[PDB]
Amino acid sequence: SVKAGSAEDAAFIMKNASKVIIVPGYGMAVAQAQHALREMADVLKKEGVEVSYAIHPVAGRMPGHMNVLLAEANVPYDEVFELEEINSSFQTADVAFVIGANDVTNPAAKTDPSSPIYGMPILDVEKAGTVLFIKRSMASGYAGVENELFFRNNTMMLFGDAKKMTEQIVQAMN
Amino acid sequence: MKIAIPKERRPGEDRVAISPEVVKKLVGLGFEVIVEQGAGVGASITDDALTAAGATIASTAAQALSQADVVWKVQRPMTAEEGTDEVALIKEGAVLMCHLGALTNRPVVEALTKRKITAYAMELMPRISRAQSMDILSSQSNLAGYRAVIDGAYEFARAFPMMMTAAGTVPPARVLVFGVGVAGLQAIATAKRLGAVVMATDVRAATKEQVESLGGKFITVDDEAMKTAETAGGYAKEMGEEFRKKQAEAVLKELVKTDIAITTALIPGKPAPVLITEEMVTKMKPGSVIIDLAVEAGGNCPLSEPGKIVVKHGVKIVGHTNVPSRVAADASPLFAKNLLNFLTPHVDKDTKTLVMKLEDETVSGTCVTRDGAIVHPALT
Amino acid sequence: MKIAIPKERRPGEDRVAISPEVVKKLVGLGFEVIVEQGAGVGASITDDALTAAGATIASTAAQALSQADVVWKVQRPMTAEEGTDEVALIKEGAVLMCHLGALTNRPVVEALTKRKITAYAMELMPRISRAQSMDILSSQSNLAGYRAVIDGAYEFARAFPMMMTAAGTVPPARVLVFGVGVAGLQAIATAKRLGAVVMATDVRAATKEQVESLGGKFITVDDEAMKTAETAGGYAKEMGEEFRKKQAEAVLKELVKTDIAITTALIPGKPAPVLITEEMVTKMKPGSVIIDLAVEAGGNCPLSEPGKIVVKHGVKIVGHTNVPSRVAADASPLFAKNLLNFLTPHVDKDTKTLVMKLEDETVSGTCVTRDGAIVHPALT
Ligand SMILES: NC(=O)c1ccc[n+]([C@@H]2O[C@H](COP(=O)([O-])OP(=O)(O)OC[C@H]3O[C@@H](n4cnc5c(N)ncnc54)[C@H](OP(=O)(O)O)[C@@H]3O)[C@@H](O)[C@H]2O)c1
Ligand SMILES: NC(=O)C1C=CCN([C@@H]2O[C@H](COP(=O)(O)OP(=O)(O)OC[C@H]3O[C@@H](n4cnc5c(N)ncnc54)[C@H](O)[C@@H]3O)[C@@H](O)[C@H]2O)C1
Ligand SMILES: NC(=O)C1C=CCN([C@@H]2O[C@H](COP(=O)(O)OP(=O)(O)OC[C@H]3O[C@@H](n4cnc5c(N)ncnc54)[C@H](O)[C@@H]3O)[C@@H](O)[C@H]2O)C1
Repeated sequence: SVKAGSAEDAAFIMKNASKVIIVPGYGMAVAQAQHALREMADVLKKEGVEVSYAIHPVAGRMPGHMNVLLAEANVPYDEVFELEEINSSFQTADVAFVIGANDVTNPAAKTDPSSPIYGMPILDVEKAGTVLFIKRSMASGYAGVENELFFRNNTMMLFGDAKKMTEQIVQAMN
Repeated sequence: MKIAIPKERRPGEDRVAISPEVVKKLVGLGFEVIVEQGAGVGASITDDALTAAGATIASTAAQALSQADVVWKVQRPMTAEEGTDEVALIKEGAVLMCHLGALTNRPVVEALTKRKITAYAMELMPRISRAQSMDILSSQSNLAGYRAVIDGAYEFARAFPMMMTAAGTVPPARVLVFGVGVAGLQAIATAKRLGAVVMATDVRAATKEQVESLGGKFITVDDEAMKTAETAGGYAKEMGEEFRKKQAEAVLKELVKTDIAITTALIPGKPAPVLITEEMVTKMKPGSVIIDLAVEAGGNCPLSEPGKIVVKHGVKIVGHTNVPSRVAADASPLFAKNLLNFLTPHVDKDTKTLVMKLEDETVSGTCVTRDGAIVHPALT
Repeated sequence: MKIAIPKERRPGEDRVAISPEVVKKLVGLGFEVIVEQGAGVGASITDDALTAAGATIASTAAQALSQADVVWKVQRPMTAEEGTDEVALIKEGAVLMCHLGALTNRPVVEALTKRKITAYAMELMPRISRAQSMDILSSQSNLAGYRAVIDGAYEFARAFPMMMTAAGTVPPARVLVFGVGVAGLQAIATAKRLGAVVMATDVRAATKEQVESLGGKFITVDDEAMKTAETAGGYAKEMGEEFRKKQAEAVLKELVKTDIAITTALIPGKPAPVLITEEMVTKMKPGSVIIDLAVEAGGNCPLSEPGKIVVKHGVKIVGHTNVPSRVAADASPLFAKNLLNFLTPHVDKDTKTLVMKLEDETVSGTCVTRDGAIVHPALT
């Protein structure tokens, strides 16, 4: 039972929010969705919404994969945060906008001893109000394991390409 | 319990396996941290900064490592077969943690075994998400990949980006990255962000998308073959002449246009694969440069020589050793963090003693010898 | 009418005053283009490339310059007193175009008078809109600005960009450029390309908008005095001692945090203004780097030495000579186009000769000697 959603659904969620923590991962890089993501960040900020980026240490397929791609899109450095700086803020975050990330958020790291990723610190996106996952399918990330966060009522799956879906969200907003 | 970090004695190596942040963490775990004087001078870490963090400064290497229940180090210790005897300075029944190069250097393992020293070869760390906090290959290759582009730009006589000026227009530098691991990927990123047109190639099928994820162009050679190229641990297999011929042919078209070729390809245990032949070097344009990060494993371009920039057929073939040491001030604290994250889960908070999880994949996969017996299956 | 480009014989000069594109245009204008053997090797322009464009390769320097009506060169010709008599090789009554260094090198100017050579000092191109395409200082300093960042990163032992890694967050290098001219703007652009946080400062008020449009952050000092600081030609003037004290204190707040300091500040005619004192570099972090592009004009830092890297107070003070020659293969084709743009308006369509017009201020501002007498308002 996955709670699937559209671009217009994700538009309402974040339009009517105070604080939004963007969680980018490998899928954003593949789609090359950086400029649409930073453009989306501008329209949120335009109507008073607090925006910040949460870069997991192993996000992507190389150290600092998200940082170089976000620098290409001209996100300010003072909006970008490491895991230890920002993890506390998920409690006060209305939305965790998870764009092309998976293993970065997976609570099998903490809750599941038998998991291969057990012991790695993760971003606590589940503690946010609504978790938005952008990804093309129900396929797993690099570690090859399921994410239980997909199957819960505070989470919405947004099935599509990360560049196209983010562009669709920006058009659904004004 | 005493932990010891010496100065790196090998030539060119300016790194150190310690930082001020990691000193106070080790002190918090209950260790007495000892460090040789001047060990962090090449990595911008003063003795006062280490003393302020809580460490003891020792006058010589022998005095730091006498006593010294754990030894943290960057490079492998110098054996007596290479003249100077570093393993002789280490205590009997002590723990050693460093890059050993164990698969290519069995004599240092045999030497470490003769003093009953428990040695963990950090380069045999499994390449999994959870081990990245404790992965010395990843943190050091990343900087080495970044360095290749800086060194390429330094040796190259044109500017990386396209420039449209009043005097006219000059084209961008054309970069080709052979081998798209951790280093290769950061080279693409650093070359791309400087404004160069970046091509790349690799044997592993996952790479193509990874190159495209940084706006680079992958050079395909035989996708029906790249399916089986990746081992269980993510490493490349030995590929065979049938593929190798087809790679050199397929890559030739771009390599004739390439200004800067950065080669990073490695195979665990084996010598590095020849990716740029001598004939290929003759066909590159004059003023071109090759950066050979695989030079210490024989080189991907085998005309390269360790510690030397050599000009051959008008192409400047670069082969610096200890490339992460060229970024020693960032490289060192990252290396120290890796060794801390490896060790921390095995420390007893109450009794202040080190008790290793022997069944842990991190520990079993990396352990080379213990109590005078070579444990790792690769060296048996 | 013959035109000749020799090889640059001065030490460290790898540029050349010609390119294959520029050869075609000269041939199009009706010139016979001669180039010395191996002249473009340092700029990666082969002999084969030049002959394909439509030029004759002379074997020696003397044979290239024997029958040449006009001579294009990069740096000033050497004299007998300097151990290589290049002035003698130029034909009598001919016309020279190069970076003559006229205001600092009279011996060569008066040596050129003796042979009645009409020399045009390209560094003295007037600062006017239409002469932007002819200006060698501007084309070359642009590449020097880029190059200052690469040398900075090459001497710096930490990475430039921000990278969140499992071994720790690698922070961005903080760059501070002094003087936002043509070189400064490219240094900002290149540093910002590599991922650095970039600060900048300048006396001219118009540069604040330029720094900000590149993602840089401007260090304001005194908006009243900065309004009057620009001359008619669009360059800085003498700010005096009282502004320097206000500037240093504002700068220091960022300079203490700065990793790479790129100083490019120049006051035409006068010596280069001292922007970073010895007392200022003591306050900087050890392991930091200073790039002094003004080193040959007295230096913006007094610790800098020409052609050397001075290590003092933990800080590398880099002061390479002839920085545009470090980017020779982009420098040369743009320097050649500067000479082409300068010369083309004076060539006759159906006379096949050169008519340098006295009414044209591009000619009068440039002309040092004409037919055995020094004519320029500076000098005489
Ligand atoms: N940083 C490093 O040094 C490095 C190197 C190697 C491996 N790793 C590992 O890789 C993982 C990184 O975590 P991560 O969260 O960044 O990546 P991840 O866990 O592998 O997840 C990436 C997600 O992006 C989606 N995706 C791929 N292409 C997309 C597209 N074009 N449009 C929309 N979505 C797309 C995928 O789902 P769909 O297929 O359904 O779209 C996938 O679930 C960790 O397990 C880490 O250990 C890291
Ligand atoms: N799980 C994680 O978070 C990981 C963090 C870092 C690295 N991780 C994986 O480790 C492995 C090994 O990476 P590494 O950077 O160590 O590779 P090497 O240094 O051994 O070699 C560099 C590249 O060289 C390639 N190679 C090797 N041989 C060749 C030939 N002959 N031609 C072309 N390319 C070749 C090979 O495929 C590699 O991509 C790779 O699958 C990575 O995705 C995983
Ligand atoms: N023909 C033309 O139109 C032009 C040819 C060349 C340059 N042109 C313009 O002049 C300015 C300055 O260019 P340039 O690179 O020639 O400057 P300099 O090489 O003389 O010196 C570099 C800078 O250094 C600054 N400077 C000089 N002194 C100082 C002090 N003391 N503090 C801070 N900054 C200082 C000064 O304002 C300059 O901008 C810039 O707007 C260019 O577009 C115009």
